[PDB]
Formats: sequence, C-alpha cells, structure tokens
Amino acid sequence: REAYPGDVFYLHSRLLERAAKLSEKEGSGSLTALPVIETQGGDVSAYIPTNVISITDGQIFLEAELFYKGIRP
Amino acid sequence: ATLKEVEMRLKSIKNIEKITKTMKIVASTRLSKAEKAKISAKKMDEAEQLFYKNAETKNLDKELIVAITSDKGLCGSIHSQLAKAVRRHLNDQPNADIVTIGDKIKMQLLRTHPNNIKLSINGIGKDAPTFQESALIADKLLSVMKAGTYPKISIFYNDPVSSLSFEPSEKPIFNAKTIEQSPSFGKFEIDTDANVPRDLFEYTLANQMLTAMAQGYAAEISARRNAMDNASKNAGDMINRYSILYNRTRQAVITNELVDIITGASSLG
Repeated sequence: REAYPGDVFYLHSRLLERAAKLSEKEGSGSLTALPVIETQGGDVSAYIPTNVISITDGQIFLEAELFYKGIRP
Repeated sequence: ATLKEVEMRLKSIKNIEKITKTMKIVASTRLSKAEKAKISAKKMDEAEQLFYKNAETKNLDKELIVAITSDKGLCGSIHSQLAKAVRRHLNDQPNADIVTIGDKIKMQLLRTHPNNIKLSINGIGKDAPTFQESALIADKLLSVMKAGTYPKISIFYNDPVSSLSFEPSEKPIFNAKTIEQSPSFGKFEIDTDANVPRDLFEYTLANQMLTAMAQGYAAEISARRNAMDNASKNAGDMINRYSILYNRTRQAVITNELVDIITGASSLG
C-alpha cells in the first residue's frame, strides 16, 4: 500500500517488541522505547502511523495548533 | 484533507445552510408579527408626544440611563452599537445610574462598568411585548429605583429606519417638576387639585418604555433576519467551494489508489 513494502508492519513489530521489562529471574533489566513519528499535515490516517499506533503502548499526539497557542509542549 | 473529513464538513455545512434558511424564514414571520406592535406603539405615542411638541417641555440643568436590547444574541451589529452609544453618552456623566433591559447589554456594561448598574430586567424577548410588562417595569422604576428624584432621564432604544438599516436612539423623559417649568405649559388648562403632572409623568414613562420595547424588538428581529440572510448566502458560497474540494479529493483518491493497484501488476515474475 502507498508503494510501501508489504511487511513494513513487520518491520516496526520486531523493532518495537525488543524493548520490554524482563522478569526478576532474568535480573529485572529493562529497555524502554520512544519512537518518534513525523506525520503529514496533522494526520493519523496514514499507513505508517496506523501501523505503529497499533503496536506501541499509547501515544502522545502533538498537534501544532496547540503549540501556537502557547502550550509548550 | 481526506475524503472523509471533506464529506463530513460538507454535510455539516449543508445542515448549516438549511438551518440558517429556516431561521431566516421564522424571523421573517415574527417580523411580520411585530410590525403590528411597532405601529400600535407609534400611533399611540404620537397621541402623547404631540402634546409635548405643543407644550414645549424643554428641561434645563445624577441621571438615569435605560437601554432596551435582547436577552438572546445572533442579531449582528446591535449589541455593540448601542453599547457604544451608551459609552459616548456615559463618558459625559460617569456617575449616572443605568438600568439595562436585556441580558446582552447587561453582559456588555457589567464588563466595563460594574459600578453603574443597579437594576437589570431579564426575560423579555420571547414575544412582542405588551403594555403589562412595560407598565410593570415602569412601576419597578418608581418603587425601588426612585426615578422621581432624577432630573434627567434618557431611554436608549434601537430604531429600525428601514429593513436593512438601523439606529441607536436617545429619547428623553421629562420629569413632572419640569412640566410646570415649561414655557408652553399654562396654555393647557390643568388642575392644581388633581396631581396631573405627578401621574402624567408615570404614564409618559410607561408609554415611552413601551415604544422602546416594541421598537427595539422589531429592530432586533430585522437585524437578526439580515444576519441569517448573510449566513445563508455565505453558507451557499462556501458549499460551492467545498464541493469543488470534494470532487478533487475523490478524483485524486481514485487515481492515487489505481496507481498502486497497477504498480503491483507490472513488477511480477
């Protein structure tokens, strides 16, 4: 779709699932991930954010319209 | 700028065009209703101001200002025009008391002068007002506001000069003490034993505030009808823009998915 490859959802899967809190018997180590996505014109319908938002454990969506009314960030 | 966003906004603005058209028609119906009350105020007010023309009651030398606007909004350039006329007249006498009739001019003047306002009438513009409401407010001015002590009284109303024109207007109220000081007063045989100025002043207050209400009401509804007319016309125009955006979005979407259907059908084994 959109001339992206067929498995770009699989590309973001095996990146954003290698970061997770281990159990105690492994030593309670942790890797915590913050991917950052540039989008196009205030949109979430595009194929890359619609793949990634379904993977990641939430979102901090950052409208520019709220930026220009002084709300920093 | 999806197809879905443009279609949703086109549906909402087609609803806004239809609703503003209905509001224009309903306001035109109430305007054809309230022309009757405007004529019944004016043809009656002539029969008492003609006396004040012949009995020339010109006053001389702590003032009351009363404005007649709406409780609702959405009539356009009325709610700030009459407030601005209050401002011009009110910088001359900053210590003068103010009794607003209407919610919107109250929220105007309370924002700029919360010290002047002493009485506020609310609950007016649901109908063309009758003599009972205006006479009852005329009693409330002389039961709690004590307007008889006031030398000078002016009423600000909204004057529809024509259908597409309007006017804020001053209308003075001569108090009963002034009427004996009138140079043209003794022509009229009046009693000394009947307190006729002391009652005619209250009757003048009654019919002048009735003319103010049944003229500012028609002025409100005419300006509101004009505002809804401009709303319907602008809604029609911006629908003629968003339909063109809708058609360009649909054609660009069908082409920009047919491209990526075809692109797979050439990179085969």
